Amino acid sequence: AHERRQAKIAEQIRKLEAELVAKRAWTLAGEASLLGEDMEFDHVGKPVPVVTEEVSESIEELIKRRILAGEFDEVLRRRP
Amino acid sequence: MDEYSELSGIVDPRVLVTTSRDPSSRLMAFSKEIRLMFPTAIRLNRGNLILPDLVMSAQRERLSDIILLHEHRGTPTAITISHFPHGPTLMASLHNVVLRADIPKSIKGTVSESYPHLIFEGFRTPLGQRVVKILKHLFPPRDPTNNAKSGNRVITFVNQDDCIEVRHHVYVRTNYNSVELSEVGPRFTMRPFSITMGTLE
Repeated sequence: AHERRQAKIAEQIRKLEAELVAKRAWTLAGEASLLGEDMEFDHVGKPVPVVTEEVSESIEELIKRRILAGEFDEVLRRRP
Repeated sequence: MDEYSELSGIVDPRVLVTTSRDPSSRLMAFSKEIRLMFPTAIRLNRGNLILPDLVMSAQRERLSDIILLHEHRGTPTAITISHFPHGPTLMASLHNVVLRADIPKSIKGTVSESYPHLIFEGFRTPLGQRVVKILKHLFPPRDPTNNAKSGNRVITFVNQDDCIEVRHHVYVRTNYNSVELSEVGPRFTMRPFSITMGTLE
């Protein structure tokens, strides 16, 4: 009677621990092995700012820089 | 080893783009512009399709990735990317969405669908490098020889704190030391919030 209640409590504890562990994995990987388990973050208390025209303009300058310097990040073909 | 290392650089990815059920006209327009970024992507109308039936068919046909676009009250709100056969799955929220027709100075005319270059800027953490790997492998590999000199299209991902600005441009090399960009769209901000090690059911 009192020990089936304990089963449900332990179920809640296990579920809360699983959430906590997935959040700690996210936090740790975002600091600079660390990429082997599920990770999540709840950004709840943060809005996302609008992107100013200044920022989009500097992105354009970044792109021109990369093109003229030949600095590209896609995967390159290889032989198996 | 990871989920990408065996085939990375050897095969072109085969990507499927789709939406939640009953998509708004805005979500449909966004899904076409998302599709256009990915030269080896097909787009499947969601119809009445049940997601487990969709995932199983894509698995059967040996597709490599699914991109699923979600919305709320008529606005695109999230993107789910899942790599086949067995993971990983990335989810991110969507913000500041701007379609091509609403971008000042966006190209008009046809967009050539050459294999694009990619630019990843500012992913200075293991989490950031994991996201780059997931995104990068949605695009086919390019020939390394004279790569730095060829091409005419680029998709750009710029990470600042926890958000990623995404852009899509064609360009003309007007001289050895000058380039003109023409923006294709869409614009949007992506904020990753989950990376799990498996796939969709």
